[PDB]
Amino acid sequence: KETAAAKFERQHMDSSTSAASSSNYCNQMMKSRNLTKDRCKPVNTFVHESLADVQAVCSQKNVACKNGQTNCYQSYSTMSITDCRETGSSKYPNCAYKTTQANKHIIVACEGNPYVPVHADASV
Repeated sequence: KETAAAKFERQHMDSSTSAASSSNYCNQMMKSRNLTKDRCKPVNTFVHESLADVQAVCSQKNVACKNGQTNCYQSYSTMSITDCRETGSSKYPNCAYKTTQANKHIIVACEGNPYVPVHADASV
């Protein structure tokens, strides 16, 4: 089994690129990060910042999570991110995604020791 921290890293970290400069970015990333196995993950965000920068959010602005829990944090600064969302033409195993690059504040849920991100709770 994958640890919560490791899963967050695989699903949401992409520090190798400063931004998604192609419409095929999501199709490639969703496939390579294994998010289209057995089924197409409907929505998923990738953050283009260092892992250290994202982990640091766990000690930044404490905010409520969508579910009401209180272990969520909002990044003080905006970050380069790419949102991936299935398109109408998407049909597993032939998943299709729209790539939307943007700069926004990320919101993550943190847990453990070390206290690190374990869930992506949107972005502002």
